[PDB]
Amino acid sequence: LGKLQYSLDYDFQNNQLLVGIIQAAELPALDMGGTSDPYVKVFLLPDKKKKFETKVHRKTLNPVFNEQFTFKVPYSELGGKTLVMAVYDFDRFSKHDIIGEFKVPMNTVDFGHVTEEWRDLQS
Amino acid sequence: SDSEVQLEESGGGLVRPGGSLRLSCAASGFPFSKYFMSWVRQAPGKGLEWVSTISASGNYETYTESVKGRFTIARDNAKNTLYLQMNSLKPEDTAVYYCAKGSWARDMTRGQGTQVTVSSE
Ligand SMILES: [Ca+2]
Repeated sequence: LGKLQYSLDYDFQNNQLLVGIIQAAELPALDMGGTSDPYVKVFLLPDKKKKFETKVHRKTLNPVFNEQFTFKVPYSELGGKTLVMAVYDFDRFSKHDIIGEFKVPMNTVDFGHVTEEWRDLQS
Repeated sequence: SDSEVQLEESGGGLVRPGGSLRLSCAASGFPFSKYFMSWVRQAPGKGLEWVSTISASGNYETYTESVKGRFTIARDNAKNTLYLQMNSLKPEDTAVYYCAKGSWARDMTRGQGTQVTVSSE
C-alpha cells in the first residue's frame, strides 16, 4: 500500500501538536494509466473535531506534500489522542478511495525525540 | 495563535532580468526549528501566491512551478533565519516577497515583506 514519511513535534510554548506530512512513496495505482491522485487526510482520534487535507497531487505515486498541520492539544490530553494520516485517491466525479493509512497512538510517542520517519501504510 | 511571532525580511532590490538576489528573514517569538517555513509573494495585479516551503528539518524543499530550478529555499535553525536564493530572475517575478510561518495557507502569518523588482532600465 506504499509508505509515508512524516514528522511529529510538539510546541510546548503554544500547546500545539505539529504534524509534518513530507511525502508518500510507492503508492498503488488507482487510475487508468498506472497512477493515482493522492492527498492525505489528517485528524485526531477519538474526538475528530478538526480535519486537515493536503493538496491533491495529480498523477503521481510518489507525492511530496511538504505540508505541516497543527492541532491545539493541551499537554495533559495529548497522550489520549491517536493521530490518523489517511492517504486517499482523489477523483473528479467518483468517490475518493482510501489507499492506506497510518495511525500513531500518542500514548507511546514520547517527544523525547523528533525525527522524520517512514512507515508502511496499512489498510 | 501567532501573537508572539515576528518575521523580518530583507534583501530586496532591483534586478535586471537574468540576475540574482538572496532574501533572508529573521524569525522570533516561536520555536522556529519546529515549524515548516515558506516564502510567499504578491505580484502587481495578483493575489498572494505560494513560492516555496521548507520542512522544519531543512531537508525537504518544494517550489511553485514557475520558480522551480531557479529559486532555492534554505534555513538556519541555529540562527532562526530563513533564506530564498533567487537566480535567473524574470520580470514576472516582480513582487513583494514575504517569509511566512508554516506550509502554505492563505492566512498564514507573514512578515512585513521585501520588494523585488525585475526590470530592464
Ligand atoms: Ca484518482
